[PDB]
Amino acid sequence: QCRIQKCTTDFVSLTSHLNSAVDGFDSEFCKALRAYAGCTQRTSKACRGNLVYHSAVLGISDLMSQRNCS
Amino acid sequence: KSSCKRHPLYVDFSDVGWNDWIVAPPGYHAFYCHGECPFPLADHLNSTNHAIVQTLVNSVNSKIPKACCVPTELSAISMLYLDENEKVVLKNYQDMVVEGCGCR
Repeated sequence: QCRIQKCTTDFVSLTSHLNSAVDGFDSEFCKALRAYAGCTQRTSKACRGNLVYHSAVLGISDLMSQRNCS
Repeated sequence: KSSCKRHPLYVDFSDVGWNDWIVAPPGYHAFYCHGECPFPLADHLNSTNHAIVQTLVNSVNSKIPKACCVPTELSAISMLYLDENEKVVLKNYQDMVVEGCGCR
């Protein structure tokens, strides 16, 4: 069974920090992004034909570009 | 300006980066909703009482925004994807295409 909603809810929970920037949220948000990216990559086999999953992968790597992370 | 209407939108899965998991179709006509929601509301037969209350509140106080033009009638589509065995699988994906737009 695909556990993609688990990854998103956890990410939405962790990304409850506004704004500041110190700076800042760059080291905070990219940690949350990587955690999300890792969670989605772990449930990858189970989400083979899940639309919400395939949207999450393209959504994560889009946020990874601006601002630059990894 | 232009009121709440449905607008064309062809989603090419290759441009979007989904050609790797969707076997067929190559894309689909999803459409999108866009437009002003003044009195009387678009899709007024199905529109919520809240949208009716909010567009009335907006008419008295512009600080409160008008209702918003979103898909109110959607339809599903069948797509093909490959599983671990590299075998094609059919699945119906709900609320993929817009049939009608309304104010919410």
